[PDB]
Amino acid sequence: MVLLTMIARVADGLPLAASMQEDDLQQYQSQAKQLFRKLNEQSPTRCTLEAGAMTFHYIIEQGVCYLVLCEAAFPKKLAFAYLEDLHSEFDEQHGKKVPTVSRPYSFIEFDTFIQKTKKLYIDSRARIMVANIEEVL
Amino acid sequence: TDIEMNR
Amino acid sequence: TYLEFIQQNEERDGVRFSWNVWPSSRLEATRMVVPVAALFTPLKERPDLPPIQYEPVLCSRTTCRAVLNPLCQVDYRAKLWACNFCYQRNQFPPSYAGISELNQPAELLPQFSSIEYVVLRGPQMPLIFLYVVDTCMEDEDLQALKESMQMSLSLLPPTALVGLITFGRMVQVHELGCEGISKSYVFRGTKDLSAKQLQEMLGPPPSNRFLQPVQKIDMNLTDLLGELQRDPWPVPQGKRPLRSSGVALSIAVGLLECTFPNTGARIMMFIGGPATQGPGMVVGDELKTPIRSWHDIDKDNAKYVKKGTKHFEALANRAATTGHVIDIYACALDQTGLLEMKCCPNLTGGYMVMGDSFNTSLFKQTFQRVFTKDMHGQFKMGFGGTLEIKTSREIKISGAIGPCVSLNSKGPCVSENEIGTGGTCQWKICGLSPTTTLAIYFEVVGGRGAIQFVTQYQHSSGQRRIRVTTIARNWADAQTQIQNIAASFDQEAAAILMARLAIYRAETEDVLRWLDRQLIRLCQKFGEYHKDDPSSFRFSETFSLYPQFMFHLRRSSFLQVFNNSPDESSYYRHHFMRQDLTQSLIMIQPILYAYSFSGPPEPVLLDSSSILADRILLMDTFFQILIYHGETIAQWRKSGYQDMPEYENFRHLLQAPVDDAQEILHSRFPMPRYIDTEHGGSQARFLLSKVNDVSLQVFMDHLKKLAVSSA
Amino acid sequence: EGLRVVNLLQERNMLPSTPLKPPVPNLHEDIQKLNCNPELFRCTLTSIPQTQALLNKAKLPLGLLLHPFKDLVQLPVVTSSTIVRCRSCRTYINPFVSFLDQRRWKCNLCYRVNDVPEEFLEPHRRPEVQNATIEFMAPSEYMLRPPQPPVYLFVFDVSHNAVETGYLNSVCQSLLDNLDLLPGNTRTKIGFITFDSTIHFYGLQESLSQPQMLIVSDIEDVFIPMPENLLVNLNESKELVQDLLKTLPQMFTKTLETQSALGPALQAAFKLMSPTGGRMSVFQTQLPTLGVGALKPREEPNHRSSAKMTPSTDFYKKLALDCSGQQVAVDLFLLSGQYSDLASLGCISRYSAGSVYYYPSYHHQHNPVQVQKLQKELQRYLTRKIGFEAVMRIRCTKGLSIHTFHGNFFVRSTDLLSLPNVNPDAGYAVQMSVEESLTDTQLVSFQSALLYTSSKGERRIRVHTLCLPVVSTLNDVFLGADVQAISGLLANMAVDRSMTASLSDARDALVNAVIDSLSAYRSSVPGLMVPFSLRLFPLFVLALLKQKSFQTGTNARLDERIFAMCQVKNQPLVYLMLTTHPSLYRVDNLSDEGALNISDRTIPQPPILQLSVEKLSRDGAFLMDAGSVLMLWVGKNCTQNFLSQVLGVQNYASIPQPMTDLPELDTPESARIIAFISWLREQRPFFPILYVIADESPMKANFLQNMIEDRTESALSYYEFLLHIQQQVNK
Ligand SMILES: [Zn+2]
Ligand SMILES: [Zn+2]
Repeated sequence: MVLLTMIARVADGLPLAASMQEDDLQQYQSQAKQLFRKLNEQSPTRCTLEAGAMTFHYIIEQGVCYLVLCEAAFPKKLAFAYLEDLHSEFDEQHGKKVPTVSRPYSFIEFDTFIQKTKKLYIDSRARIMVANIEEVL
Repeated sequence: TDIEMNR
Repeated sequence: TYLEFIQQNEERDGVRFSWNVWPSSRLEATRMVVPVAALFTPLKERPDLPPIQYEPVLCSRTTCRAVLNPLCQVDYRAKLWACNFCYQRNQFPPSYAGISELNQPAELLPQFSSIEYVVLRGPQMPLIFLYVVDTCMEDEDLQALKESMQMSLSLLPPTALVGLITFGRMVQVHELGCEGISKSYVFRGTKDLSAKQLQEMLGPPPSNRFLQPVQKIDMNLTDLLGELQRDPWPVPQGKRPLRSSGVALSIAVGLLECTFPNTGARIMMFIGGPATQGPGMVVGDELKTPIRSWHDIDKDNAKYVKKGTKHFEALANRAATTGHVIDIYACALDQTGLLEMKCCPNLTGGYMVMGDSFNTSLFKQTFQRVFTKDMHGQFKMGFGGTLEIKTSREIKISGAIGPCVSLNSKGPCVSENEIGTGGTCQWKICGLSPTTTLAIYFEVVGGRGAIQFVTQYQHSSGQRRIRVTTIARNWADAQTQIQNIAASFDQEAAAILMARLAIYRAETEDVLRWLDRQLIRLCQKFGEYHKDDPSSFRFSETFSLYPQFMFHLRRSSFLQVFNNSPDESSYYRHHFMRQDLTQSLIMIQPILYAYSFSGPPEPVLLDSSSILADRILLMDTFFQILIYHGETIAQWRKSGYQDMPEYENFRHLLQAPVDDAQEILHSRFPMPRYIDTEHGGSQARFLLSKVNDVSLQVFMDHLKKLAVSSA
Repeated sequence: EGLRVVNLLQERNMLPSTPLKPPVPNLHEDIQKLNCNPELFRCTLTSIPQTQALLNKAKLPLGLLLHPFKDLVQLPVVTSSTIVRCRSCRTYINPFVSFLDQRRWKCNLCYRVNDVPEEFLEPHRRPEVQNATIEFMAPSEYMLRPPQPPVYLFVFDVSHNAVETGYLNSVCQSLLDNLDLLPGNTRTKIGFITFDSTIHFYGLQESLSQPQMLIVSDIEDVFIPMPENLLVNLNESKELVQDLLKTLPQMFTKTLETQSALGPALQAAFKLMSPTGGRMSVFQTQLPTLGVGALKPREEPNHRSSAKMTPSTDFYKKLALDCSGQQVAVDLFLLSGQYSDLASLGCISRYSAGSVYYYPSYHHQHNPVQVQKLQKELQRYLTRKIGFEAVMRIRCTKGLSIHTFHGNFFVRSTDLLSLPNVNPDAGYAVQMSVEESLTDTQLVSFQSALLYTSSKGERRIRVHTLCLPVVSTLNDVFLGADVQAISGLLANMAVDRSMTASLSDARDALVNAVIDSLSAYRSSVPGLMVPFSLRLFPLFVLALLKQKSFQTGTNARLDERIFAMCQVKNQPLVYLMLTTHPSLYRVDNLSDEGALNISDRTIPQPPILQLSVEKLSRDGAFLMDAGSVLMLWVGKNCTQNFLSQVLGVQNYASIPQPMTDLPELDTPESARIIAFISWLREQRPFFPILYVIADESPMKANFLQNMIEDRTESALSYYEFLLHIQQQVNK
């Protein structure tokens, strides 16, 4: 029930936007990047992977993948609500330019919304499919 | 494996 | 009349003894079934007695030093007086030179047994109020709490100093009115601090950057309280918030301890949940696990209780020694940790308020009553009370029970058998009101025995005052000893003093077994009966209600802790160890009034038999006011002959109990929880559980059998 | 030109009247023309010795000086769908590669041949090979994490003394004035921390009436007091931060705090940034004396104490290494009027790729000079470009090896220079040696690469490549010697010799380099003879020996010396030279042989004068360009024309004591002088303050400490130095 959010273009796995705060990231970051590579026009549009103490929750819309990591104990119900929120915002904001960019993180500035939206889900005072990530990878 | 290398 | 006597004496001297005639022989004193005790109310209110602005006039004898009183033998011709305690002859102070028979000192008249003096010589110290606010709660509960505190601030005196500490995960000591910025000192609520530490870490009328006069800070403080926001720290799923209750409180005590030691100060802590990050920790942040219940405590399944308890007990002793009062105001659905913190308000004369939410009339109203004033717009609270008792040589003190602490003093008045807080002649009472009622246990080691209660304290006005009460009771006539004594029994007072002891041994652990052996020992010594014949037993009108009082007390929520939460039990006992006689009685045996067309409201036995269908009941469980509607009357309410102008009669009946419930539902400090129920209602349980081994009938029969048998 | 030998004992006027220019490598025409700009990358020996033996014989240090992130006019930015790099040594496809199979390229660093991908197509016409300096857009695998946002954390000391200096006002004033100019997009985060005996955090929430000063007093157990509003979003909280900047100055006026807990404060600063990294600006005014990091006072030397430097504690070094690992760089601002042990404090900047700024005896009323200087240094500081979470590497052709690095940074595994922050004003140096004879090759190359995150969240790689010829003759090595570059590289070396041994040793090693090189020269050819390229070698070294960094007999104080060494270690070659040997011009009589080409401006070009008091004149006015400042000395018997037409005064007597700058009068003389000064200032991006204050009796004539050619009670004169060198050269 913590953080790690990445938004990437499905086709090439091109990173579009992310957000992380520590005070490790290294491992789960690679796996996440692994997933993006693997994901394609045939992959499931909504999925939840099991990676031990952690649990990935992603959704795919308009050739873009919205990923999020967190402690398994975290509500899978909330995880996807969080992604949908991000999607609509992103799609509405950059949905049409997404397929033309070529630089990584061309939307780093989406950083802001991601984090303001993030707190609205990591604090009880505000209120598919499953597979062990290990497999896919 | 340092960063600015790639090998 | 023995009754008019008991009454007039409680009114004049705010005292009520278990016996008004005392054993004059070592043989009868030791065979006293119920100890010679008194329910003492040091600051009871009355007919506007005239305050004495001249020094009290003490006896001249190092050890004695009793205050001149009506019992003293005076001699207007030789300007001399004899102390009735040590017999020492005394010369009058120069200001007493004009002394005369036709205009003599007030303290000598019998109307002025119980009198108050004022000492003026040192500049008065301003009162000190320190708010210690929890911020780990819902917005509506917090907003309510802020409005409650902003109100209390407008009621304070201009010269009073104020301080603010807020907490959640961290602890913030606010430096008041630092202009344009508003700063505070943050401390981890994860480790404790002494006072010497705090002091070093933090740096005409006195004050601090942390404790400023109201008149000069009220607006800034009123604004800060208004902007207070919930603990910034987020609370993860299935988690409790991290609340550093124990450290916040230790920081409040420390702050005052190193700034204004030995002076009236009020540490008012507002809680919205249990301490989850000790010192003082009461539970863990895993919602999965529940807060200890009494069952949990008995099956050794409460790892925090003892350790947390120890933490607030040290704090309680720290503050009580310095002369500071600690109030705990807890509101929340789940428990708060009152069981572990109780000593703080208990040792000091602090208040303990418990509710569901700060956003309720229950809490709001109870909170402002705290600042209730008298005919002079002055708070009904005293600080730093020092109680000292003078007794005839034939009398000794076993101990006291109630809000107070021993000053561990030694003298020939101290008895060997120590009860409650005893083995002393002086007790501190950091906080007191016109209601505080102590229990003093004595032991007997012409006639007339004497006792003088000397109480010195800081008045709300800031004045130093000395209340003095000198009572006297007849030594039992040897040629009738037991008969004279049995006539002087105050069954009510004895019930409460005995009840006081049982609760004391329980909260300091069978107790019911002791209560019974004495009830039985009382029946055999003062009752009437033919041995081995139950139907023969009877009690004078002087003792007949004692067994019944005993019945209700042994089934009461004070000794039958289960079916109640540990916090609720601590709350109940709290108020029962401070209350005066009459209130105490009601707590133990709730009163019950009935209302029906056939006659005006009338009291009725607390028996199931009293529950009729065409009758409305009013039950007063000191803590709660409950109105019950018999089955019949519930329908008439349901099929409401509401707007039937025809039944103006049915309207008077329905509101009769309601009106009566308004009145009392105010004068009472801890505002009682109001309950409007009826036959069928789920809340009727409270009534059904107070009413009725089992029943009084059976209880009594077993008592008579045991009474007429072996002694 | 000239391959001529010179006799330093007879000329004695070697110094040219025009600015010195960096040597031109002896390379073919087509190659030299693509070579990297010399203001950016450069070598001590433009002619690389073929063997370590040859190098040793010449007794000259072999190394490179660089200014990698220097502001440029035009920068070629390739957005290549792929970075072309040798598959072995990973060198960047550069202009000095050997194109053969026109579909295969020979790496000029490890010789391996690579394949030019069907994306690089006339592949030789590609930008990557037509430019020695170029910036690439880094693909996803050139970043360990999403581009960090720009994060600025200002940590101010607020002690009684700090308050008395009154610097907080200007700092805050400059910040307000430049809030909108701070590099960065909407992601920019800004924060603030003050401290005395305690650490003062400042929360900023739009919901609250005013900023919260959250104070932690537990000095041995620091911690962040809040999680959300300490590092706020500048864009969204602009207003909120502006009030604070207007509030802070007025906050400590009556303070009685005397002790400063810089250690704990910095540790707190560290924890607050640890999560994102960024730039921490620290303003300290006195010796730290509270908490961890505490430093003992030291007694200042004097002109009497001998040459009998290093940090008294490692706390600040350890802390920097930690900042570095979290992509945190620390810039130090010391405005102390008393010893503060900068020798220990500096460490917080050296190892975190920060930089230290020193304002001796700074005072808002008393020291007008330090006040304007800080202002202009903050102006540049706050508005220059910045790169985040960066690393740099210098690659050199096989055979050549770098063995020592100089400058503020942290060396990971050899040549993985860690640079939490990278600024456009930092300079670096490197020392190499020939590990493998260059017999095979005739040309060697050097390539440095700067990998960083821009203020706009973009990973970039700026690359520079330098190509040089190889020679196997002592004579050829001397012909290519870059006298200034050697001066610079020797200073860095000398500084370390100081820390590593003593100031004496450092001073000897310096004199030995001149002696040994010239001696070696002579044993390979009556008076002191040297090749043309080294005619200024003894001059610049002497200059180096009289600088506040190495001078001895002077009355210089500890912090000043160390600050001077800090500059040698972090400053680009040119500023090192302007400082050690300031350019001196006569200016009360400028004319027209100048750059009167600049459309409507003339701009006199007065000749450069040698740093001797013999070149002065009590009838004139002399300006000295020392890079960071410009001092205008006026003669006692100066002409009336210059007094009223230039200074605006009627007589020498009334030339205002401290004079912070020249007035702009409606006079041709003023226009000529203002023109010259303004041109000098345009030749750099760090506005140098000027002050005429150098009167013949302002007791501020510290204009003279620069006439490095004259003799002092405790220093040889230029001529004596030559005499001493010659005595050794042919002993
Ligand atoms: Zn006496
Ligand atoms: Zn190569």
